[PDB]
Amino acid sequence: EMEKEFEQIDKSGSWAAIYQDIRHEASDFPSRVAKLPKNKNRNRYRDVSPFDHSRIKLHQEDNDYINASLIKMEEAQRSYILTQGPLPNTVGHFWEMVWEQKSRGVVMLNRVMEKGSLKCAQYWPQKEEKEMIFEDTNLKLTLISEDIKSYYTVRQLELENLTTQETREILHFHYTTWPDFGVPESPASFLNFLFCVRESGSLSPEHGPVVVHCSAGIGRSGTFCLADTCLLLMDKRKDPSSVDIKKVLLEMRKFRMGLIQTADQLRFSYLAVIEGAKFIMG
Repeated sequence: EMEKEFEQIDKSGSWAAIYQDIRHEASDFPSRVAKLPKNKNRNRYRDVSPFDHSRIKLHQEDNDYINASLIKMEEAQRSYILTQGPLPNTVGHFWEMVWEQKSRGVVMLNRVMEKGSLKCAQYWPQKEEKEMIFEDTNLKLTLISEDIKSYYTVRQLELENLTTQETREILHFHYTTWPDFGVPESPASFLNFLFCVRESGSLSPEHGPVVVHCSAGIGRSGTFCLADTCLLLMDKRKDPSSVDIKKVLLEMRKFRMGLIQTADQLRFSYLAVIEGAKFIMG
């Protein structure tokens, strides 16, 4: 069981100790490509790089690099692309990746501005009539519709490969209310967000992996995937309580470093899964 296991840590306060064991056990893989100098402006944080083994490659010949990782959860049969909030110079790459990976959903867990600084570029159009052209990657992005809700917004976008004139509907699931500090108090809205992404079919294998990012693409991003996978595994397994969220996180950290940036985020993932497991079964 993992809910009793929750109190066990809450009462001992030892979330730090747990989370640090995760950091200590977490896999360590080369990120050669990320650290190459030409890609230095393709990274938002020096300390957040995709492993070479799991990194998304852009179908460019020059520089296939984007700071994005395929998290492939075999047991849960879920894939996610975790990426950083795009940079001014990588917005085109981000959409190229979306396109090339046949993603349906983009999940954004941060605001463009947080704590008075730009956490990522404004990489989607904010008004229907002001489409975005990404000339480097020959993509056109159009806001089609936007459903703004209390804790998150869902945007229908139209991504058009200008080279081939195919267009796809991309959903942009934008969680707008993660607090500037720490983590939400209840996971209720994060789960509604997750279930919203789920209900869209953006997590389903008929599509490319969902693209999820926050600023680094590991903190809140990790929390999103970890909760989704954990919940999906609880539905899939004969014994739901057997789902060990540390074990899941560690599996996910084989694909991208840093997933879950703090013990408070770890705690919240527990909360999210614990509370999420409840909701599924009614």
